[PDB]
Amino acid sequence: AIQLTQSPSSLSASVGDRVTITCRPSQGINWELAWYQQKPGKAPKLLIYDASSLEQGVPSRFSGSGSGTDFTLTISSLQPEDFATYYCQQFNSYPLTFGGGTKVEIKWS
Amino acid sequence: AIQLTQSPSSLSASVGDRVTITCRPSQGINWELAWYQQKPGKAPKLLIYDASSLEQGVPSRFSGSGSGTDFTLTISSLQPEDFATYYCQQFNSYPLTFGGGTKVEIKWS
Amino acid sequence: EVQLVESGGDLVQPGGSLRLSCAASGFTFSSYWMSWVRQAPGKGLEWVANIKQDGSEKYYVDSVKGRFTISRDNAKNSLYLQMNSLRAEDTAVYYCARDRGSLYYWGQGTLVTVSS
Amino acid sequence: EVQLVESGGDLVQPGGSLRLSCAASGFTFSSYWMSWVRQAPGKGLEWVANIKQDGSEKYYVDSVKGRFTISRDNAKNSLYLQMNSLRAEDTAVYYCARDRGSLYYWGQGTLVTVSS
Amino acid sequence: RTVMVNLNSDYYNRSTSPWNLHRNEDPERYPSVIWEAKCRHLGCINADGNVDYHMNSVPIQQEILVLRREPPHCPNSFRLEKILVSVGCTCVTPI
Amino acid sequence: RTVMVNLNSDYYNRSTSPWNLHRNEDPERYPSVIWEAKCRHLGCINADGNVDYHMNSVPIQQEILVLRREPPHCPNSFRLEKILVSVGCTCVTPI
Repeated sequence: AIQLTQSPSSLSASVGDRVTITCRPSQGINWELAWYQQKPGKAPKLLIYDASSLEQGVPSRFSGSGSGTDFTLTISSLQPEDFATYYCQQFNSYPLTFGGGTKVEIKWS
Repeated sequence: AIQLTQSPSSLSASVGDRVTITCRPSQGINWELAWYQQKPGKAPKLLIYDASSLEQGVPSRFSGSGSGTDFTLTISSLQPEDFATYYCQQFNSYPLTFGGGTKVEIKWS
Repeated sequence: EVQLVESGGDLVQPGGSLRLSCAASGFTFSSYWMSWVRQAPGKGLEWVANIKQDGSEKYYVDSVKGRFTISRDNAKNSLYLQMNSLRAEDTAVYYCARDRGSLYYWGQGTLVTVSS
Repeated sequence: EVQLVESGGDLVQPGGSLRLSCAASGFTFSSYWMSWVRQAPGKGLEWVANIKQDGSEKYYVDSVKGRFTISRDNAKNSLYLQMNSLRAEDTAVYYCARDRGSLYYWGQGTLVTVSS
Repeated sequence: RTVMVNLNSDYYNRSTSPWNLHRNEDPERYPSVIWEAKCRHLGCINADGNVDYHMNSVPIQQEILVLRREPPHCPNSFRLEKILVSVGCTCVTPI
Repeated sequence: RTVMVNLNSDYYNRSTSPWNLHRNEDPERYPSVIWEAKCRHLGCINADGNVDYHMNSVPIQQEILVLRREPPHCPNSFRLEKILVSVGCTCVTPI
């Protein structure tokens, strides 16, 4: 299948920071990538479709980008309500696959 | 330049008829063609743009079609208010050119 | 509101069977494609199966090809998952979602437990 | 309503000169491209010249290249046509139109007569 | 015949002509997700907050360009298509 | 990076939130002609037929796909772009 390599698998950050998560598929994809947010005990929320397009309701402080083999999910100004696990998923070909996830954890002081 | 060959140069028809005017450019064009209507003593009216798209105000009884070297302007049900000269024009490259026109005349009884 | 409610998930010994049931409401269930994605305890998401509007086309991940069986009852507003010869790897939370490529409408999930 | 009003057109002997004037109103004249298309007595349309928003780019048909001069006064809301060494073929109705490729907004026209 | 192509609000509720948004997905299309507007009421919401049947909710349509995997499922080739989507609703007086 | 691509209402006036349509042309773009909606009034037209400043005319925007001649003026090659067009206007209560 098309394997999705997510980078990093975990990361510490503080409120107001700029988080940049990268998704790199095994082969080449046009735009056929999606990003999600998952908070403990909840089903995942869809953030970005077609690698760059913001979904209904999703706040402006979210960007999606890149093509082919380099995809980027970016939170410009981190909010408390933004610490979760972020998944990337291709819809280029079956079987549809998910990335391993990236933990946007809290960096303690 | 890109020369536009319009067919026929004149044609007789009656109210309710289906007129099919053809425009054939000298070379190959993608969609970069426009159609007009001109009535005596008036400036031309733009009917269809991008070979197939109906302009603002233009009635439904108008179709534009074809690609490359075969373009078609079609009046499905002819109206009295539709007897005029019809021009086709390319916007593929300079110099912008017009077809010779087609007279949609009245066929007398 | 669109509503997707899973059920069926329970503790079942390996080799055994179980039928999941996603109860759809809030939309013309008959017009949209459905899916099943799983989340194993403390693990990432894994796409499992999807089924066409009527039920003519169906697609899977190879780890469940021939073992799992996806189905729909468009009159009842139900999506199913008849799983068989259940393994350790098959212990996950089974979420059903509407559409095929980008899933916006998700259910709360159902835990299928498969152990000794 | 968008309004395009031509003027200047008159009987001028061959070799002579004349300045056309298209008076624009009903739009930000400064933001849109303009054009001049001609119609010779009993003949088809012939694209003549077009000019960019500011006045940096200009394009022509080769039958008027070097003889005709297109210009704009964005402060005045005016498009011009300074024609020189006027020929028999140059006797037409000069229409000015807004935009470059597909012209929707047309003026009523101005007859330029060039004969003995 | 073919061409080379490189690659680069709470209005629905607050409206007098309110609308519902229905998600439309196809992984085989670009955009893959289009939300379509469907007018909630036949009339219009007034000052009092009820349906005035003197007016009418009308959807505002738009002919949009979409790409599609041609041959079907072929991930590298595409066909350009024109679909008629409804973006929102407006309140109009009859004619 | 590149892909092969083959090729295939008086609402503005009658509205409570009326709009003006401004033609936008580029021969270098597909569609070459887009008409854009610009809200006529700040408020909304009422039963009496005047501007009620209690309400507001808001344009309904849509991210549309457009093609463009890339390299500039090259008639055979294109680049896909996303532009934000306003299709019409709706009448909303403030927030």
